[PDB]
Amino acid sequence: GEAPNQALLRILKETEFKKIKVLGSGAFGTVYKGLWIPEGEKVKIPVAIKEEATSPKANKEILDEAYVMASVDNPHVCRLLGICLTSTVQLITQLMPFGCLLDYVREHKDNIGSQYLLNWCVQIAKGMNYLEDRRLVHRDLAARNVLVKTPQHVKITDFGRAKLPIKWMALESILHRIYTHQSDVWSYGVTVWELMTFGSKPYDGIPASEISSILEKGERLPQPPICTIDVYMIMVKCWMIDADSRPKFRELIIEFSKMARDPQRYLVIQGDERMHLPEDMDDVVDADEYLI
Ligand SMILES: */C=C\C(=O)Nc1cccc(Nc2nc(Nc3ccc(N4CCN(C(C)=O)CC4)cc3OC)ncc2C(F)(F)F)c1
Repeated sequence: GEAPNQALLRILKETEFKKIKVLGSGAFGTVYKGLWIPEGEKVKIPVAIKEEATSPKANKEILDEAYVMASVDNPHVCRLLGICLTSTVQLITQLMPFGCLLDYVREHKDNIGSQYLLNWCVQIAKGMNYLEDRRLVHRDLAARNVLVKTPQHVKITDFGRAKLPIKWMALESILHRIYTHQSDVWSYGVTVWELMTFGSKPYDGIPASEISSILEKGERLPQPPICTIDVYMIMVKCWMIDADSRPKFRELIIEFSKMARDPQRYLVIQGDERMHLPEDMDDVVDADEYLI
Protein backbone atom coordinates (compact mmCIF):
# COMPACT_ATOMS: atom_id res chain seq x y z
CA GLY A 1 0.00 0.00 0.00
CA GLU A 2 2.91 2.26 -0.85
CA ALA A 3 3.45 5.47 -2.82
CA PRO A 4 5.04 5.78 -6.27
CA ASN A 5 8.78 6.38 -6.14
CA GLN A 6 9.20 9.34 -8.48
CA ALA A 7 12.91 9.85 -7.76
CA LEU A 8 14.97 10.80 -10.84
CA LEU A 9 17.88 8.67 -11.99
CA ARG A 10 20.49 10.75 -13.83
CA ILE A 11 22.69 9.11 -16.50
CA LEU A 12 26.04 10.92 -16.82
CA LYS A 13 28.35 10.85 -19.84
CA GLU A 14 31.87 9.52 -19.16
CA THR A 15 33.00 12.80 -20.79
CA GLU A 16 31.39 14.82 -17.97
CA PHE A 17 33.90 13.84 -15.25
CA LYS A 18 37.62 13.34 -14.65
CA LYS A 19 39.08 10.80 -12.20
CA ILE A 20 41.90 12.45 -10.24
CA LYS A 21 43.08 9.68 -7.89
CA VAL A 22 42.28 6.28 -6.39
CA LEU A 23 40.85 6.35 -2.85
CA GLY A 24 40.14 2.65 -2.23
CA SER A 25 40.78 -0.63 -3.98
CA GLY A 26 39.24 -4.06 -4.40
CA ALA A 27 39.18 -6.72 -7.08
CA PHE A 28 35.37 -6.33 -7.20
CA GLY A 29 35.60 -2.58 -7.87
CA THR A 30 37.55 0.53 -6.89
CA VAL A 31 36.56 3.99 -5.56
CA TYR A 32 37.99 7.19 -7.15
CA LYS A 33 38.10 10.82 -6.14
CA GLY A 34 37.07 12.99 -9.04
CA LEU A 35 35.37 16.06 -10.45
CA TRP A 36 32.10 16.15 -12.36
CA ILE A 37 30.81 18.95 -14.59
CA PRO A 38 27.13 19.02 -15.61
CA GLU A 39 27.40 19.59 -19.35
CA GLY A 40 25.77 22.99 -19.74
CA GLU A 41 25.83 24.19 -16.15
CA LYS A 42 29.30 25.78 -15.51
CA VAL A 43 29.88 24.12 -12.09
CA LYS A 44 32.39 21.56 -10.80
CA ILE A 45 31.25 18.98 -8.24
CA PRO A 46 33.74 16.96 -6.15
CA VAL A 47 32.47 13.41 -6.47
CA ALA A 48 33.48 9.88 -5.61
CA ILE A 49 33.15 7.25 -8.36
CA LYS A 50 32.67 3.53 -7.62
CA GLU A 51 33.51 1.11 -10.48
CA GLU A 52 36.75 -3.56 -12.27
CA ALA A 53 35.54 -6.41 -14.49
CA THR A 54 31.90 -7.46 -14.32
CA SER A 55 30.34 -10.81 -13.68
CA PRO A 56 26.64 -10.54 -14.67
CA LYS A 57 25.70 -10.63 -10.95
CA ALA A 58 28.19 -7.84 -10.19
CA ASN A 59 26.17 -5.14 -12.00
CA LYS A 60 22.96 -6.18 -10.24
CA GLU A 61 24.63 -5.40 -6.90
CA ILE A 62 25.64 -1.83 -7.79
CA LEU A 63 22.29 -0.96 -9.35
CA ASP A 64 20.33 -1.80 -6.19
CA GLU A 65 22.57 0.61 -4.31
CA ALA A 66 21.89 3.27 -7.00
CA TYR A 67 18.13 2.65 -6.79
CA VAL A 68 18.31 3.18 -3.02
CA MET A 69 20.66 6.20 -3.11
CA ALA A 70 18.51 7.92 -5.73
CA SER A 71 15.30 7.64 -3.65
CA VAL A 72 16.71 9.34 -0.51
CA ASP A 73 17.11 13.05 0.23
CA ASN A 74 18.26 13.88 3.76
CA PRO A 75 21.19 15.92 5.12
CA HIS A 76 22.54 12.81 6.84
CA VAL A 77 22.28 10.30 4.01
CA CYS A 78 24.69 10.12 1.08
CA ARG A 79 23.04 11.30 -2.10
CA LEU A 80 23.55 9.76 -5.52
CA LEU A 81 24.48 12.19 -8.25
CA GLY A 82 24.06 9.68 -11.08
CA ILE A 83 25.45 6.62 -12.82
CA CYS A 84 27.61 6.20 -15.90
CA LEU A 85 26.76 3.41 -18.33
CA THR A 86 30.27 2.46 -19.43
CA SER A 87 31.07 -1.28 -19.74
CA THR A 88 31.68 -1.39 -15.96
CA VAL A 89 28.80 0.63 -14.53
CA GLN A 90 29.99 3.60 -12.44
CA LEU A 91 28.12 4.98 -9.42
CA ILE A 92 28.79 8.68 -8.86
CA THR A 93 28.14 10.23 -5.42
CA GLN A 94 29.29 13.16 -3.32
CA LEU A 95 32.92 13.23 -2.19
CA MET A 96 33.14 12.91 1.58
CA PRO A 97 36.60 14.40 1.95
CA PHE A 98 37.42 13.32 5.51
CA GLY A 99 36.73 9.69 4.64
CA CYS A 100 35.01 7.11 6.69
CA LEU A 101 34.12 7.89 10.32
CA LEU A 102 35.69 4.73 11.81
CA ASP A 103 39.07 5.70 10.34
CA TYR A 104 38.50 9.28 11.48
CA VAL A 105 38.01 8.69 15.20
CA ARG A 106 41.12 6.48 15.18
CA GLU A 107 43.32 9.05 13.44
CA HIS A 108 42.13 11.97 15.61
CA LYS A 109 41.14 10.34 18.95
CA ASP A 110 43.32 12.86 20.82
CA ASN A 111 41.48 15.83 19.35
CA ILE A 112 37.86 14.60 19.35
CA GLY A 113 35.58 16.33 21.84
CA SER A 114 32.35 15.29 23.51
CA GLN A 115 30.43 17.88 21.46
CA TYR A 116 31.46 16.14 18.23
CA LEU A 117 30.71 12.66 19.52
CA LEU A 118 27.24 13.64 20.69
CA ASN A 119 26.57 15.53 17.42
CA TRP A 120 27.56 12.49 15.36
CA CYS A 121 25.13 10.32 17.35
CA VAL A 122 22.40 12.91 16.73
CA GLN A 123 23.16 13.16 13.02
CA ILE A 124 23.26 9.39 12.60
CA ALA A 125 19.94 8.90 14.43
CA LYS A 126 18.47 11.55 12.11
CA GLY A 127 19.71 9.64 9.07
CA MET A 128 18.36 6.33 10.36
CA ASN A 129 15.07 7.97 11.36
CA TYR A 130 14.72 9.34 7.83
CA LEU A 131 15.35 5.80 6.57
CA GLU A 132 12.64 4.46 8.89
CA ASP A 133 10.18 7.14 7.79
CA ARG A 134 10.95 5.99 4.21
CA ARG A 135 10.36 2.38 5.38
CA LEU A 136 13.93 1.27 4.64
CA VAL A 137 16.22 -1.03 6.63
CA HIS A 138 19.98 -0.59 6.35
CA ARG A 139 21.21 -3.89 7.63
CA ASP A 140 24.76 -2.73 7.86
CA LEU A 141 24.99 0.26 10.11
CA ALA A 142 28.49 0.59 11.42
CA ALA A 143 31.06 3.30 11.96
CA ARG A 144 32.82 2.06 8.81
CA ASN A 145 29.67 2.98 6.85
CA VAL A 146 29.36 6.59 8.04
CA LEU A 147 31.26 9.14 5.99
CA VAL A 148 32.64 12.47 7.12
CA LYS A 149 31.77 15.43 4.89
CA THR A 150 33.14 17.92 7.40
CA PRO A 151 34.03 17.05 11.01
CA GLN A 152 30.68 18.77 11.80
CA HIS A 153 28.66 16.75 9.29
CA VAL A 154 28.51 12.98 8.78
CA LYS A 155 26.27 10.89 6.47
CA ILE A 156 25.24 7.25 6.39
CA THR A 157 26.27 5.12 3.48
CA ASP A 158 26.54 1.61 2.07
CA PHE A 159 23.03 0.72 0.99
CA GLY A 160 24.10 -2.36 -0.95
CA ARG A 161 22.50 -4.66 1.62
CA ALA A 162 19.42 -2.48 2.16
CA LYS A 163 15.98 -4.17 2.13
CA LEU A 164 12.38 -3.20 3.04
CA PRO A 165 28.85 -8.16 10.36
CA ILE A 166 27.89 -10.35 13.24
CA LYS A 167 29.30 -8.05 15.84
CA TRP A 168 26.92 -5.29 14.72
CA MET A 169 24.01 -7.72 14.23
CA ALA A 170 20.92 -7.95 16.42
CA LEU A 171 20.41 -11.30 18.09
CA GLU A 172 17.13 -11.93 16.34
CA SER A 173 18.99 -11.17 13.13
CA ILE A 174 21.74 -13.67 13.96
CA LEU A 175 19.41 -16.55 14.82
CA HIS A 176 16.48 -16.08 12.43
CA ARG A 177 17.57 -13.69 9.71
CA ILE A 178 15.00 -11.22 10.98
CA TYR A 179 15.65 -7.56 10.17
CA THR A 180 13.72 -4.53 11.49
CA HIS A 181 14.21 -0.84 12.06
CA GLN A 182 14.60 -2.06 15.65
CA SER A 183 17.27 -4.52 14.56
CA ASP A 184 18.88 -1.43 13.02
CA VAL A 185 18.68 0.27 16.42
CA TRP A 186 20.89 -2.54 17.74
CA SER A 187 23.66 -1.78 15.24
CA TYR A 188 23.18 1.89 16.06
CA GLY A 189 24.08 0.94 19.64
CA VAL A 190 27.19 -0.91 18.50
CA THR A 191 28.02 2.03 16.25
CA VAL A 192 27.90 4.47 19.16
CA TRP A 193 30.13 2.14 21.16
CA GLU A 194 32.76 2.26 18.38
CA LEU A 195 32.74 6.06 18.52
CA MET A 196 32.84 6.23 22.33
CA THR A 197 35.88 3.89 22.24
CA PHE A 198 37.56 5.84 19.38
CA GLY A 199 37.32 2.93 16.97
CA SER A 200 37.85 -0.09 19.20
CA LYS A 201 36.86 -3.42 17.67
CA PRO A 202 33.74 -4.82 19.39
CA TYR A 203 34.20 -8.17 21.15
CA ASP A 204 37.85 -8.05 20.07
CA GLY A 205 39.40 -11.51 19.88
CA ILE A 206 36.03 -13.31 20.27
CA PRO A 207 35.17 -15.21 17.05
CA ALA A 208 31.79 -14.59 15.44
CA SER A 209 30.76 -18.23 15.98
CA GLU A 210 30.85 -17.45 19.71
CA ILE A 211 28.84 -14.18 19.47
CA SER A 212 25.39 -15.82 19.31
CA SER A 213 25.77 -17.82 22.55
CA ILE A 214 27.30 -14.94 24.57
CA LEU A 215 24.41 -12.60 23.78
CA GLU A 216 21.90 -15.24 24.86
CA LYS A 217 23.56 -15.41 28.29
CA GLY A 218 23.10 -11.65 28.70
CA GLU A 219 26.63 -10.39 28.06
CA ARG A 220 27.04 -7.10 26.22
CA LEU A 221 29.78 -4.73 25.16
CA PRO A 222 31.44 -2.98 28.14
CA GLN A 223 30.89 0.60 29.32
CA PRO A 224 33.43 2.78 27.45
CA PRO A 225 35.84 4.71 29.73
CA ILE A 226 34.55 8.16 28.72
CA CYS A 227 30.85 7.24 29.08
CA THR A 228 28.62 8.43 31.87
CA ILE A 229 26.00 5.88 32.86
CA ASP A 230 23.46 8.02 30.95
CA VAL A 231 25.17 7.47 27.60
CA TYR A 232 26.00 3.87 28.38
CA MET A 233 22.45 3.13 29.48
CA ILE A 234 21.18 4.26 26.09
CA MET A 235 23.55 1.87 24.32
CA VAL A 236 22.36 -0.97 26.57
CA LYS A 237 18.71 -0.14 25.79
CA CYS A 238 19.52 -0.63 22.07
CA TRP A 239 20.65 -4.16 22.99
CA MET A 240 17.51 -5.60 24.61
CA ILE A 241 16.34 -8.97 23.36
CA ASP A 242 12.74 -7.71 23.17
CA ALA A 243 12.94 -5.45 20.12
CA ASP A 244 9.82 -3.42 21.11
CA SER A 245 11.90 -2.47 24.17
CA ARG A 246 14.83 -1.00 22.25
CA PRO A 247 14.40 2.74 21.55
CA LYS A 248 13.16 4.29 18.34
CA PHE A 249 15.49 6.44 16.25
CA ARG A 250 13.28 9.49 16.94
CA GLU A 251 13.87 8.97 20.68
CA LEU A 252 17.62 8.63 20.14
CA ILE A 253 17.57 11.99 18.37
CA ILE A 254 15.79 13.58 21.36
CA GLU A 255 17.97 11.95 24.00
CA PHE A 256 21.35 12.52 22.33
CA SER A 257 20.22 16.02 21.35
CA LYS A 258 19.43 16.72 25.02
CA MET A 259 22.99 15.62 25.88
CA ALA A 260 24.58 17.56 23.03
CA ARG A 261 23.28 20.70 24.83
CA ASP A 262 25.75 20.14 27.72
CA PRO A 263 28.21 17.57 26.43
CA GLN A 264 30.63 17.43 29.36
CA ARG A 265 27.91 16.28 31.78
CA TYR A 266 27.59 13.09 29.69
CA LEU A 267 31.08 12.36 28.29
CA VAL A 268 34.20 12.84 30.33
CA ILE A 269 37.20 13.32 28.06
CA GLN A 270 40.60 14.46 29.38
CA GLY A 271 41.16 18.02 28.15
CA ASP A 272 37.81 18.02 26.32
CA GLU A 273 37.53 21.83 26.26
CA ARG A 274 40.83 22.53 24.42
CA MET A 275 40.28 20.38 21.29
CA HIS A 276 39.27 21.73 17.87
CA LEU A 277 38.84 19.94 14.51
CA PRO A 278 39.11 21.64 11.02
CA GLU A 279 43.56 23.37 -10.49
CA ASP A 280 40.92 26.15 -10.34
CA MET A 281 38.35 25.87 -7.57
CA ASP A 282 36.37 29.01 -8.47
CA ASP A 283 33.34 27.31 -10.02
CA VAL A 284 33.31 24.56 -7.37
CA VAL A 285 30.08 23.60 -5.61
CA ASP A 286 29.42 20.88 -3.08
CA ALA A 287 26.80 18.33 -4.12
CA ASP A 288 24.57 19.55 -1.25
CA GLU A 289 24.17 22.89 -3.07
CA TYR A 290 23.58 21.21 -6.49
CA LEU A 291 19.79 20.69 -6.75
CA ILE A 292 17.87 19.28 -9.74
C1 LIG B 1 35.73 3.01 6.74
C2 LIG B 1 36.70 2.70 5.59
C3 LIG B 1 36.16 3.24 4.26
O1 LIG B 1 34.95 3.20 4.02
N1 LIG B 1 37.12 3.73 3.44
C4 LIG B 1 36.88 4.18 2.19
C5 LIG B 1 37.95 4.11 1.31
C6 LIG B 1 37.84 4.52 -0.02
C7 LIG B 1 36.63 5.03 -0.49
C8 LIG B 1 35.54 5.12 0.37
N2 LIG B 1 34.39 5.61 -0.11
C9 LIG B 1 34.30 6.95 -0.17
N3 LIG B 1 35.31 7.73 0.25
C10 LIG B 1 35.26 9.07 0.21
N4 LIG B 1 36.27 9.89 0.62
C11 LIG B 1 37.50 9.49 1.03
C12 LIG B 1 37.85 8.26 1.62
C13 LIG B 1 39.17 7.98 2.00
C14 LIG B 1 40.18 8.94 1.82
N5 LIG B 1 41.49 8.72 2.17
C15 LIG B 1 41.97 7.59 3.02
C16 LIG B 1 42.95 6.70 2.22
N6 LIG B 1 43.89 7.44 1.28
C17 LIG B 1 45.13 6.95 0.99
C18 LIG B 1 45.97 7.80 0.02
O2 LIG B 1 45.60 5.91 1.46
C19 LIG B 1 43.44 8.73 0.64
C20 LIG B 1 42.58 9.57 1.61
C21 LIG B 1 39.83 10.16 1.23
C22 LIG B 1 38.51 10.43 0.85
O3 LIG B 1 38.12 11.62 0.27
C23 LIG B 1 39.15 12.58 0.01
N7 LIG B 1 34.15 9.65 -0.27
C24 LIG B 1 33.06 8.89 -0.72
C25 LIG B 1 33.12 7.51 -0.68
C26 LIG B 1 32.00 6.73 -1.12
F1 LIG B 1 31.36 6.13 -0.03
F2 LIG B 1 32.37 5.75 -1.91
F3 LIG B 1 31.08 7.57 -1.76
C27 LIG B 1 35.67 4.69 1.71
